[PDB]
Amino acid sequence: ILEAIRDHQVVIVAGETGSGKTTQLPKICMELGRGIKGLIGHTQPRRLAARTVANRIAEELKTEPGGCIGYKVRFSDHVSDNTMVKLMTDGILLAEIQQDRLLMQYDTII
RNA sequence: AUGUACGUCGCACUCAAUAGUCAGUUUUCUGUUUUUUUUUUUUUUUUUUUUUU
Repeated sequence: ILEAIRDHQVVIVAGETGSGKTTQLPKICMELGRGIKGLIGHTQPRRLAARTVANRIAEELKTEPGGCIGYKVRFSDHVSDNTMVKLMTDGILLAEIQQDRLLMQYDTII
């Protein structure tokens, strides 16, 4: 899956219940070279689905939430300037449509 | 002046009684009194689900 993103502009990964693609796909992005020039967006259907996995990537990468791996849901802007991973639900990115139409804030959206 | 005239009669009530004509299969329901009032205005009733500068 690390090889598919460098060769294709849209990659689709289908996972099962115990797959873990929710927890390792942002880790693939920073390995490829993303995260620096733009933020790594990860769209989730629920905030508690988005919040729980946002603390998970920080704990797996031995950092704290709100720093490099931060989550932005309704007014819970735990985002610093040193961030690369930006967890957010489908409504948050839809709320950022009017602010940024071209989505110049990111480089990889999940 | 003289002489001159008299006798019998009838009526009523009535009036009865008569020609011929034989027969009609068996069985059945229908039937009685009594408490009487016929009618009493009604109520609020349940839940997949999930995301937004």
